[PDB]
Order: sequence, then C-alpha cells, then structure tokens
Amino acid sequence: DQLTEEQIAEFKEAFSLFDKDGDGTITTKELGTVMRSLGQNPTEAELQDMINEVDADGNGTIDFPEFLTMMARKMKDTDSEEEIREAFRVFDKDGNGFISAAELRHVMTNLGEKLTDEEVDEMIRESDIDGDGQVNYEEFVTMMTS
Amino acid sequence: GKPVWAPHPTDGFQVGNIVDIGPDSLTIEPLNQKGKTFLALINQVFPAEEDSKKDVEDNCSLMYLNEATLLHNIKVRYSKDRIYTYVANILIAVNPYFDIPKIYSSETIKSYQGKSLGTMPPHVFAIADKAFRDMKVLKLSQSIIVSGESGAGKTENTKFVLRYLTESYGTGQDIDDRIVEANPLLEAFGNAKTVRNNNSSRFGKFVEIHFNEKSSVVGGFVSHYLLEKSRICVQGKEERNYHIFYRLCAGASEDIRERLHLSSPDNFRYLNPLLDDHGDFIRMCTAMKKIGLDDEEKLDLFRVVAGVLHLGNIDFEECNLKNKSTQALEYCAELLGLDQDDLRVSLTTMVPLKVEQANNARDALAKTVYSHLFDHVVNRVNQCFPFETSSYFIGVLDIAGFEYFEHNSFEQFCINYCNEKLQQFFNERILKEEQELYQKEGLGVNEVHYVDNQDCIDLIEARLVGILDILDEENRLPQPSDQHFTSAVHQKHKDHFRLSIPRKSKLAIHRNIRDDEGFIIRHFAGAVCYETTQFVEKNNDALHMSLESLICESRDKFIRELFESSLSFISVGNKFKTQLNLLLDKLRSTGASFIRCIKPNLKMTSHHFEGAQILSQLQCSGMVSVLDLMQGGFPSRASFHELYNMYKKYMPDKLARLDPRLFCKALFKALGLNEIDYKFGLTKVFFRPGKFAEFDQIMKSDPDHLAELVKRVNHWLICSRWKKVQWCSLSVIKLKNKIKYRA
Ligand SMILES: Nc1ncnc2c1ncn2[C@@H]1O[C@H](COP(=O)(O)OP(=O)(O)O)[C@@H](O)[C@H]1O
Ligand SMILES: [Ca+2]
Ligand SMILES: [Ca+2]
Ligand SMILES: [Mg+2]
Repeated sequence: DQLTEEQIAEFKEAFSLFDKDGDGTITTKELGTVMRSLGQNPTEAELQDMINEVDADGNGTIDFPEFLTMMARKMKDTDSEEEIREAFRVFDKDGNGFISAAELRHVMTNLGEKLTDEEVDEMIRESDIDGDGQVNYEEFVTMMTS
Repeated sequence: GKPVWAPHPTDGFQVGNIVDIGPDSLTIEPLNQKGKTFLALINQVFPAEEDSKKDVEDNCSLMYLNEATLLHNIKVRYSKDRIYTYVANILIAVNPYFDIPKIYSSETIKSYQGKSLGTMPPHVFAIADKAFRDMKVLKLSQSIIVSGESGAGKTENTKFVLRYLTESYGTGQDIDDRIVEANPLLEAFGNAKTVRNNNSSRFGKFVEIHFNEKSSVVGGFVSHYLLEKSRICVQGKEERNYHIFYRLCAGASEDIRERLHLSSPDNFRYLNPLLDDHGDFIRMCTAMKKIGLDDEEKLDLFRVVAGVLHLGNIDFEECNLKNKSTQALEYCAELLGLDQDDLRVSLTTMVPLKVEQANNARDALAKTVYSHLFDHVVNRVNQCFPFETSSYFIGVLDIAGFEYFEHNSFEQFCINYCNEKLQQFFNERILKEEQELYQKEGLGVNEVHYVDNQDCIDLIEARLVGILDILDEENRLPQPSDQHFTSAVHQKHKDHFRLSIPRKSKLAIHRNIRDDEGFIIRHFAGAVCYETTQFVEKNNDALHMSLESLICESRDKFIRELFESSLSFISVGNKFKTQLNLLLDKLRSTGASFIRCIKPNLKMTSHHFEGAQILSQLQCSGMVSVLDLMQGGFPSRASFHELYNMYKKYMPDKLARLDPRLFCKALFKALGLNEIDYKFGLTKVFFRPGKFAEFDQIMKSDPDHLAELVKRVNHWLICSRWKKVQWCSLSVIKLKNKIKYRA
C-alpha cells in the first residue's frame, strides 16, 4: 500500500495476530475475534460489508495487501494522532496516563500471547525510559516507532 | 563420513559410505558389509536424511530432496498404509492392493471439503477439492492428470475423484449417480483381465464434469482413445477378452441365453477364479438402469456382443466353411440381421480367398463391429448427462503411461507418442508453478529450465515429414510394405537426435533387428526399440468395402445405426493425433493438477515395496525431471509451525512461548542467517540446497551458545513483541473507523 516501508513491515507483524494458523489469509471470523479482544464490537453485517470492498475474488478471504486496503480511508492530520491516542487507551485501561504491568498482561493475554508475569515486567522495564516502573504515552509512542 | 544413498539393483538405493572419491565414480561400502565395495557414478550417489525413521507428508520438508530420499520417504509411508504423499502440489499414490479402512469413507470426504493442501493428510480428495475451489474462485476450467503403468491405480483414483466431487459439490439428484455409474458401465465394454491388471483399461479416457456460472453440476462428457482392437479376437495366455462377454454368458436369464444362443465361454473361439462375472453382470444392469438404458437398448447391445461371439466360431477349410461352423453362421446372421449366404460369400470373396484371408475378413468384421458398439456405448453414456451450455469443467485424464515391453509395436508407439505430449505439458506446468512461487514468496529471479522434447514430438507428428504421415503414405501405396516405410523414416531422419537404428544398440536383442525392421526413439523416459512389422496393417482402421456394405445393409436398425456415421484406408495414427490435439487444446485452457500412480510390485500383493521397480516408475513418470527443476532454487520448504515444533526443544522456554512465526523470526535474527540462502516467506521458510541441513546442524549444536545468541537479541525481541500488539491495536481502531466511515 501507499504507506511507508516501515509501516507496512509493522502492520505485516500485526496481521500475524489475525492469521493465527498462518495460512496467509483471514476471514470475517478472525477480524471479529481480534477486534472483540481489543474492545471493539462489530456485527457480522458490518464485517461482511467491509470485506466486500477488498474481495473481488469472492471466496470470503483476504491477504495482507487486501488487509492494508481495508484499513485505508480518507483521513485528516488530526485523525492519525487521535488513533494512536485511542490505541494507548486500549492499554491504559483505567485512563490514569500510564500502562501498568497488570494492564499490559490483560492486553497480551486477550490477544492470546503466552508469557510469564516476569516477562510482562521485562516488557514494562524496556519500554520505561524515565524509570518510574510504568509506560506513559511518550514511551508507548517511542516504542511503537523503534 | 555421513551415510549416503547409493544404487542397489533390486532396492533402487541402499545405504552406504563413500570409502573413496575419484574423478568419475565413488567407491561405496554397503552398510554392515565391511570389505565389500562397488563403484557408483558421482551423480547416482545422494545425501540421506539423518533420521531414517521420520516420514513427511510433503517431500519438500526433507533436508535433501532427490530420487533416493523421495523413494525412502514414500517407502516409510507405504509400510504404515500412507499411500498418498506430496511433492509440493503433485500427488504420489502407491497402490496398496487391499482396502485401507476409513480413508475413502463419506465422513472422510466431508473432512476434506474446503481445505487447502497441507491442512489435511495427503489425499486424492485434496487434489479433487483444489480443482473445485480453483475452478470456482479463479473462474477457470480444471484438469486432473492421473498417470502410471498398468495396475498402478489410475482407474481407482479417477473413481475416488468423481465420488469426492459428486458427494461434495453435486446436485443430490440422479445426475450425481449417472456421473459415478458412467465409467463402471464403460468398463464392461472397454476393460479386460490382463497379466498386469484383472480390471485393465484397454482405452484412454478424459472424464469431464461440467458446471454452470454458480459452480453447480449441469452434465458430464466422456472422450475415449485407442480401444485395443486386437483383444476382440485374440488374447495371450492368462488373459481374457472384454468383461461384457463373460458377464453376459454368466448372468443372462434363461430367456436372454436362449434368444442369443449363449453357452459357457469355453464354447467360443474369441473367449479365454476370483472374478465374479455373475455379480458384475448384476451391477452392470443396475448401472444401465441408473443411467437410463431401457430393456430394449440393453438387449440391442447384448445381441451385437452375442453376434460378434458367434462370428468368431466360423471356421474355414481349403476355401469353404467347415461343416461344424453351420450353426455359428446361422446364429451370427440372425443376431446381426444379415442373410446367411451374403455373409458366407463376404467371408471368402474379393475373387476366392484362402483359409487365412477368410479368418482376417471374419476378424476384421468382428473388430469393426465391436469398436462401433464401444463408440455407441460411450456416446450413449454422454446422452445420459447432456448440457446445452456450461461455464467450466473439471476433467480427469486417465490414460496408460510410458511403459516396458520386450516387443514394442504400433500400439506402444501411439501410447508413447501420447505420453511425450503429456510429459511436455507436465514440464511446462511444473515450471509455471515454480515461477509463481518465486514471485508470490519473494524468492527473487527464477532461472530454472527443463530440456524440451518438441523435437521428439515433431519426429512423430510433424506434417509431411513426421513418422505418422510417412506411415499413411505407405498405406496409400499400390504394394504397402513395413520395410519400405521403415527405410523412408531412416532416410528422412538420418541426422535426427531422437532417432537411432537398432544395429547401434548396446543390447544384442535390438541389434538382431534389421535397419528396415525397426527404429529406436529416444523418448523422454528412455530409448525404445520399435519392431515395425505390422505397422502398416495396424495403422488401417478401415473395413473392406464388401464387409462394410454387408453390415451397413443389415435388417436391424440398431446395426445400421452403428455405421450411420460411416482404397479403403483410415489412419489410426492420424485419427489419434487429431483426438490428442483436441485433448491438449482443452488441457492448455485449464489449471492443472497431477497424480502419479505407482504399482508397488508385479504380484498384486499388499505390503511389498519393490524399490527398483518403483524407482523406474518415478523415472518414467517425469518425477526426476521435476526434482531437478526444484533443486534449482529452494527445494526445502518448511512452515513456521513445522520448524517451531521441530526446534522449540533446543531453545530456552522464553522462546518456546512465542507463536511459530515470531519464534522463527527470533531464530533467524539470533543465528544471523543470510537472506540469499534462507528466505523468510509468507507462511514458510525457503532454503537453498543443503541450507536446511546446515540450519539443522546449528540447532543441534552447543545449547549454552544458542542461549547466548538468543540473549544477544533480547532487546530486539521485546521491542518486536510490543510493536506486534501496538500495531494490532492501531489495526483494530483503523478497522473500527472504516466500519464507521462506510455508515
Ligand atoms: N487405492 C486403492 N485401494 C484399493 N485397491 C486399489 C487401489 N488402487 C488400486 N487398487 C487395486 O489395484 C487394481 C488395479 O488398479 P487400477 O485403478 O485398475 O489401475 P490402472 O487403471 O492404473 O491400470 C484395482 O482393480 C484394485 O484391486
Ligand atoms: Ca493505567
Ligand atoms: Ca515511564
Ligand atoms: Mg485402468
């Protein structure tokens, strides 16, 4: 897609969370599962309408370039930053401005990522630049573009 | 020195150790035979898989993909009743010679529906499913090419394909039953008990299931090729004529038996256990009613079959009819609607005919009648599932492959010509599949190539100069001669790379053939020596004007209608060339799948893997050519799941908790593997020759050092895990916004 090579590379890794069997393709089944896992609640009509735009093939499956097209829309300057802020709020469950190890665990395990409590503490420590033992918006953004 | 695969005269390959290297050959010590040595050419010695007990579903999962590792892999699988294995998309099918439980059940058919290759164990059902899905999704007709020697299982696997397709994607109506009853009905008239197969196909077929725009069944079509006409009159010891004769004699009612003047097969010249002729007649009648054959049509077919039988009982003497043959002429004339005297005249007239010439006239009339009836049966089957229009088809090709005979005549020439054209199609299609994969997976530039056999095809079929046209010219001469024909072929193609004279052969048996009595063709699978005696006779399908007029003017409408369609000369070679060219036109417009059937032994026994015989079949089916093609790039292909399960044990638990893709990503970063030799594709890791073996060696090396390599990429791994979930969160929000946008 008309994204930066680095943005495509990051979204390719994100797509593997939808494509658990991997496989190379996803259906409305995997879209909904992952969206539910991250606080979203689309209907099967909404998912089926969204997949119709990127599937001329008609088999009800989409690959990574089709997934990139499905995510694309006419956007403003402000809209892009609002999305990253919304993504951070997915992690910062209580909205206190910091992602705690407990909050990160919720996100990780909701996504089916397997990891010990020690490893969650380790991810927190690595993202934690100011050493306060938690991740703020600046640190979340710095990590996102590493 | 690691053990390798070296040639073995009966096993194909054996395990040994290279005890000495030379410029041309290697000195092999067979395993556990210290002191014993033999020489093998360097190109006949192959690396072996370290684990001799492992078995893979796809031979592309091997560390070394070669004819020896393939042979070993399919052998291990065969001993466990795993008769199906892949070579990427090609299916290898080893005849088990017994009914394997579960694998052909309706419940197993269901378990294969909509599944991609590799997501289920290798199976004929998976190939049939892929043809349906590709036809529907790509909006392109499909072909399934089923090759192999006599008795390899081509007819069984064609039948599994049609049961799979009809049960899964059929209408649920009687057309479904008509598609599955079509071939068993043709098998009565076109199949025979031979030394190699008790239910041998004596004809080639292309079976098409036609579909509409909605991928719904609208009809079917059957094309038939080269019915073996010689079998109608004469059959070798241990062999029989077409099934229908024995079935009709065994199962016909007291009424049918009386009307047709039938007795036991022992009383018919044209006729010669565990073959249930009685029960098979019952199944044939059920098939006839299922496809819609009325009792009148059933009797009309039977009358012609009985007519041919009685014609064969007409004996001559120095010529005139023998006294004992009076009842045979009467029974023949009655069933064929001819006058006893007109037939008697025709069997001994020009003007007078000797005993041998009389036999030939009787046999020529029998062969022509039976062949016309077989054409009628095929067309009648086609009439049971017709369609005005269709959008696509799924076609199954079942024809005899390239094979061994001590005496190769005109019939083997036609079959080998066919397989030369089908092998070219196979090469083109495996090359195209390899090119698609290098694009799709980002393996860069292909630069892979096979040796084309167009020159072999041209030697046979080119207009004016080809063998087929030079043969036809011979048939048209005042005094046709097999020798004059052979000389014309040698003169015209003296400089041809694909043609040789018997005199030049390393084999004394071939050198005994005079230059004008044979020729050698360098077919794709090996040189074949043809004896050209009877080529001119075998190339003529035309029945003498006297015999033709007789049978055309028959009192019976049904017999007249067999010839309704119709120097007396019809080219068998050029008729086949035309049919084969229309078949290739159809194949070239399709997406193609390949099934390689393998006969495990010459004794119809289960659990008896004859290495050398199977290796020879893999050579003659174009598989080694296929393996060379694949060796040119990335022959080792393992999915992230496969590598994760194989190698997670050698890694720290922290890495074992990752998903297969990230586990593989982390491993490649930690090992610092070069992107030339190892390609991280879409769903698999692609390795260049020997690279999967190198990688396996690194994984099996020092555990503490591997852990250190993993520790060195810890920061990168933590950042990778964070970004995966952060970018996934952005995906969900972008997807949520696209839903909102569309509303
Ligand atoms: N998969 C199979 N399962 C069971 N029996 C089989 C199978 N394949 C072949 N056979 C046996 O082998 C015989 C010969 O197979 P067939 O399909 O007629 O070979 P071909 O058509 O290649 O000459 C069959 O009649 C049957 O007895
Ligand atoms: Ca918080
Ligand atoms: Ca912090
Ligand atoms: Mg057959």
